[PDB]
Amino acid sequence: DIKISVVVPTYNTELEGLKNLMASIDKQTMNPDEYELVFVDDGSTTDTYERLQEFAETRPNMTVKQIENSGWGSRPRNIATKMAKGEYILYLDHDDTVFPETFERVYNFGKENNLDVVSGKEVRTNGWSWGWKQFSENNPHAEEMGIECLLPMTPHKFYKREFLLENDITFDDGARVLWEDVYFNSKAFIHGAKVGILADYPTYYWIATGSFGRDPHEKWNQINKLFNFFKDNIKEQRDLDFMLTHWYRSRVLGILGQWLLKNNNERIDIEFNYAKKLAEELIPAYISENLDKNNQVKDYLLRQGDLDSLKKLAQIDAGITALSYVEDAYFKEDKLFFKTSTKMTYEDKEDFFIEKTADRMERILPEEIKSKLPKEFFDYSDDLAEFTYEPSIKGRNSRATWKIDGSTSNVEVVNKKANLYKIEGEMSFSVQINDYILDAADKKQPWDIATRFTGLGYTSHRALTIGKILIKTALINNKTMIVYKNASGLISLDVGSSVRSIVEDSGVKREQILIDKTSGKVTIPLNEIHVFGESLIEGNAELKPVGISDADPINVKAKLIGEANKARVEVLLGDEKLSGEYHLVTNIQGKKDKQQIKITL
Amino acid sequence: KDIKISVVVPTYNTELEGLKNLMASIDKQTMNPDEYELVFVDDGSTTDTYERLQEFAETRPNMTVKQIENSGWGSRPRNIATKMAKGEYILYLDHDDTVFPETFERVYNFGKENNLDVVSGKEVRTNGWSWGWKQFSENNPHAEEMGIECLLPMTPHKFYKREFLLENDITFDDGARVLWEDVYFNSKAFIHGAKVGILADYPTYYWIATGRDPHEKWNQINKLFNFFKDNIKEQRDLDFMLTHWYRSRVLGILGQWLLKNNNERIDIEFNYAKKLAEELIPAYISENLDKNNQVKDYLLRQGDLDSLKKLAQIDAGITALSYVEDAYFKEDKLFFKTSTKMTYEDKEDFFIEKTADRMERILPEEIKSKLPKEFFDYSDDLAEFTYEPSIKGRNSRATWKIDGSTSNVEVVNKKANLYKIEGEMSFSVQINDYILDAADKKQPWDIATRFTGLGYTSHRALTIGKILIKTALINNKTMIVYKNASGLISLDVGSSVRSIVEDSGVKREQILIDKTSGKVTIPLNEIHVFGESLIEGNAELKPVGISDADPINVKAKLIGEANKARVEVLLGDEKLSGEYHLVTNIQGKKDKQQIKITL
Ligand SMILES: Cc1cn([C@H]2C[C@H](O)[C@@H](COP(=O)(O)OP(=O)(O)O[C@H]3O[C@@H](C)[C@H](O)[C@@H](O)[C@H]3O)O2)c(=O)[nH]c1=O
Ligand SMILES: Cc1cn([C@H]2C[C@H](O)[C@@H](COP(=O)(O)OP(=O)(O)O[C@H]3O[C@@H](C)[C@H](O)[C@@H](O)[C@H]3O)O2)c(=O)[nH]c1=O
Ligand SMILES: [Cl-]
Ligand SMILES: [Mg+2]
Ligand SMILES: [Mg+2]
Ligand SMILES: [Mg+2]
Repeated sequence: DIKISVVVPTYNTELEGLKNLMASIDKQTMNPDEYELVFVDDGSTTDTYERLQEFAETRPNMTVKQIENSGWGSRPRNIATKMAKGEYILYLDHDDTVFPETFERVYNFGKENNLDVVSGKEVRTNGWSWGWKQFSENNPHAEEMGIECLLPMTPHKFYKREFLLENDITFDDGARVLWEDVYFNSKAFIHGAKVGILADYPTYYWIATGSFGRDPHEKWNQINKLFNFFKDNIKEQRDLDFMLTHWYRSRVLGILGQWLLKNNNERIDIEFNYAKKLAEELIPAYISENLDKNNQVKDYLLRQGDLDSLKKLAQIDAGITALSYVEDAYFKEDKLFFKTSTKMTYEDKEDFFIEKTADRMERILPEEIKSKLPKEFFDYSDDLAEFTYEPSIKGRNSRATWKIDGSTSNVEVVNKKANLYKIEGEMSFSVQINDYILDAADKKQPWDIATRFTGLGYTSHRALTIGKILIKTALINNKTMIVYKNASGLISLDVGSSVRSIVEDSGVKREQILIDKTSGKVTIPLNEIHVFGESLIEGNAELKPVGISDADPINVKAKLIGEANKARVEVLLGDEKLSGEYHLVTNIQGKKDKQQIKITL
Repeated sequence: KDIKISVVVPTYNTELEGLKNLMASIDKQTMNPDEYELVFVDDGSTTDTYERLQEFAETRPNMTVKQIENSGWGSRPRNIATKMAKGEYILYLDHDDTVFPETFERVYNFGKENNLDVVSGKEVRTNGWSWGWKQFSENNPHAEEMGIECLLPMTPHKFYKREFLLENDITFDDGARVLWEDVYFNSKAFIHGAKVGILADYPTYYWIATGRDPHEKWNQINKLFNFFKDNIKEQRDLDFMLTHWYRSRVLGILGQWLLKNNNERIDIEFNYAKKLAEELIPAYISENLDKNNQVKDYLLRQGDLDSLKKLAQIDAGITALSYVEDAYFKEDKLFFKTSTKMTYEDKEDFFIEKTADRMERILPEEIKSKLPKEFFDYSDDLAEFTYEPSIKGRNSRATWKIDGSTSNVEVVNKKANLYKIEGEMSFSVQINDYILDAADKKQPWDIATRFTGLGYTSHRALTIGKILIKTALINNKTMIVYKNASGLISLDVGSSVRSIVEDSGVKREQILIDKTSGKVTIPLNEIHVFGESLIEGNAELKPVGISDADPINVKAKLIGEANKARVEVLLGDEKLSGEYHLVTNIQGKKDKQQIKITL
């Protein structure tokens, strides 16, 4: 009885990525006799198929099959699905990895709620978020929210196999199309799939590694295809209007902003006319009535054919952002506290302004463009209460991103001079690092802090920064922690000495080093460090006689102790016979200090 | 004819291309060549520098070339060239520098009219936003009345009355370990009563930037301070040199220098600095200093290196970057409104803190208790802020203060008892103020701002975040203020970088083609037109459709009148029919408007 079948379409697969894929399957906590691997090679011209069979030699649950080159992964995915026999199917691409507890957590969640689709938290290499809104909390009855529950609509979810077969849900083979996973997930929801969102554990790592669509005529052929599919197949009004709104905003209106400043005039004219024709033919007017002000402006000028005004608006909007600065950062008890501030600016320089005229707060525009727009489309008066300001964290090893919960933030619209108003935010939050340590590997990792600011239609998710020097250490319940300004001026948090030495960053009270030569113990107290709870981290140290340049290191035991709000390194000389002056270098958790410690024995 | 100027150049393995540029800068001098002489002394070059100098000497009757045995530096060849010179004034020109075209005439006339022993002419350096910001601000033919400060910066690149140097036996030190020999040279000129003039309105000398032992360094520093104390007689002059050099070279290692050096060199130089302060620097000197330097003086004498290192980490990154709040052309000038604020690395605000009626430097308690209360109390310094604009010619490297600005600096309660420092400024650029040589008419100009307060000095390029491109045609000057690729404010005049047609845009539907005269008129879209302007150019035509177009060059013309600008293109002997590509080329800059016209 197989719980999970992993479908992997391969073609000229990079072997190192394939090794990492197979490794992440083997590390699954689930019993290997409870899942199967179904590999279908899509006519790889390299030696991937022979390597795939080689992997299957020592794995009885792995099936490999060769097919004539299909061109994409839709054909091999369908073939593997028909020959799969597991209760749930994960479509895993040949260059991605799975987290070690995914199979168990996803299946238990799925079986307990009789789900047809488990949308588990997906992780990407780049960016400060992925599925920020959808992966916010676990939802076993996610389909009640509508078709939005399946976003982001990647195929890297777990689908009940019997549900796919029963409604004949397959990938578009013999049809090269764009966003085939949008089609796939839409058909699943159209057929009434019971959807569950598993948000408290990263399940899939979609890795960035580095042709179809590039061409503007092919791209807008696929876009007309996607929108017609929405209009022809989605029968729920709420679901149809969400998909129309979401894809009109992101892919159609999405070229009428900064995209205009990064393309040549030939491509702009070609894609602008496609967008105007698609808006008129497929997008009802009520769709834009529920868009933000700046998108309503873009939709109005698009349907007027006013590309020149859109190009001008893009120059005006170029650079609007919200960067956060650290106002204060310190450890308290078992947590790290932050106070941050931000304000809307151009490129983190001069303030971004809105302007008050009579009883309206208006976007600042030249008179030439305001006279072409409906009065309400540049009146922000009703949107001044919709700002959000939140902190987030990202593990530099795992690439997993999380919102930091419990934050307190406020955003004010402030009159700076005359009738000009700026937008200022202040926030305070704390990090409890255990909230984000889910696999053992997470305990030794650098973490990078960011902030997410939204308002007036703009989204700015950027790394937290600070100007002044910042290095602060903590020893909290056996966790070495170092918050610091990194080389890019951004805020990082080393936990477990993955990048920095806590002894080096804390300093040493060299005049307070104690040598008990009868007990053979050298006590090295740490200078500046926040100590909470009891800690004992075992490590080692190295002694070298001063002067003897090429002397062998004398390896000895050492342990970083946190006790009664103070920290120290105890070095144990053991059975070594020592006389004279020695260089002492501590090695806690793989990081050596640079404190130039010398002791006389 | 009397020799007005002797140019003293000590050469040693001179870089050939710079030697050519040096020769050219002297040949281009507006002074008649029979009124100056070139006195070159080669310090035993291992390259063929002496051979090249003689190839110059063949075609130059006023050029003297001599080779001595290597002395290790330019001091001895300078002194030898000085005692064999015949001119009234001597300039010490290094073998890798150049002189501006009108320097000899302006300097000599200024020195001869005012009977000056030393003419300190405005010097220009490759890097930085100022040089001699204070001293080179105004012309002063009686500058020695202000004291020995009138000769700062004390480079040797001034003009000295030859007989004055010879009468007082003023020479450069040529010893085994020579450092700051120009400081001694200039100081000696002042001690012997030199009449000094500052020529500030014309760049005279380009000091070009081209491609360590702590024990020796502090030996030289002790030598320099002892020279000050033993030879300077006027107390005002002695106090100035002691203050200036104590601040810059002794206390000057007690800030950010501590973060750029290893602990061994720090301990050597700190102990040297502490001995020098104790032995040579009287206590009243530091009473003349700003609060932060009084902290440094106090902790130095206390031997408290650890507090100084911690203060350096607290101070690191303090700056004041200016943002453009408004920029526009009005009449014949370009106007700016800017804002600034003291920050750490243009991020979070720099703060001071109010306790009782004191405005205190924010410091850890451990340091505050080790310091006299007055030294971290900014209360009496909160109106000592300066905030002014400057400009730099990117080709000449010359920097100037922009005059006429209005500014205001405020100490603002941000929250609680924390106060930030905010400035605002209005100024305008009259580009005529800075065009002195013909080359200056076609040049990119870079704008900067100078902020000082609480001990800090921040002179940084003006910046803007939003896209800024504005063009103007003002009395035959094409002017484009723009956010350059580094995000800083630049002013291109004469089309040295950008095309004013491309940045102004063209009203494609107002193009007027006239077959009778063959005059294609292309009006410009957005541009500030003031006065009348007429600039010659040319255009290129290509049949739209033909692969290798084999272009047709025709004469074009950019014109401005009645607050309007247009480009008139003349095809003359026309041989054209159908759609034809047209791109203009004004002042070597061609637009990218993709103009198509069908004739
Ligand atoms: C080119 C090609 C790929 N494939 C397989 C390899 C992978 O497992 C899978 C996807 O290719 P990758 O390089 O991993 O893609 P990718 O890393 O860019 O990932 C994404 O690409 C988007 C375009 C898809 O819509 C998404 O579903 C997702 O797969 O297709 C074949 O089977 N045959 C082929 O001929
Ligand atoms: C090395 C050497 C140089 N010289 C000459 C070459 C130059 O004309 C002159 C100055 O050297 P430059 O390479 O131009 O250095 P430089 O470009 O660093 O110039 C400066 O150097 C500082 C140390 C001085 O204090 C300054 O007054 C200034 O001269 O010395 C000799 O005559 N003999 C030598 O052995
Ligand atoms: Cl530039
Ligand atoms: Mg992939
Ligand atoms: Mg030089
Ligand atoms: Mg800033």
